[PDB]
Amino acid sequence: DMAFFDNRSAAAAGLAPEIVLYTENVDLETPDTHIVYKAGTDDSSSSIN
Amino acid sequence: TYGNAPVQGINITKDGIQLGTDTDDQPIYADKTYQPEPQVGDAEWH
Repeated sequence: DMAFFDNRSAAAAGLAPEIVLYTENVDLETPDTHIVYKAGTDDSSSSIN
Repeated sequence: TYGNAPVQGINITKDGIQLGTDTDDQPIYADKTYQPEPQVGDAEWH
């Protein structure tokens, strides 16, 4: 799905996309590396992660 | 002074940087003779 963005500082009356991101779920794997630091036990997508 | 201060604290008062907390819930300040340690810092870029 596409996600559109404008500057946080843009005028609300003249909003239009400056960036579009094509967002997707994929089958993400790490066949040959492992996590050596994360902040806690949670492995969900999150700001800290 | 010039440099950087890498050890993040819970707070800073006249007793120095608070590094932790008691089982009595009271602040634990750095022991100045060895804390804060120059080798320690935030563990991620974020």
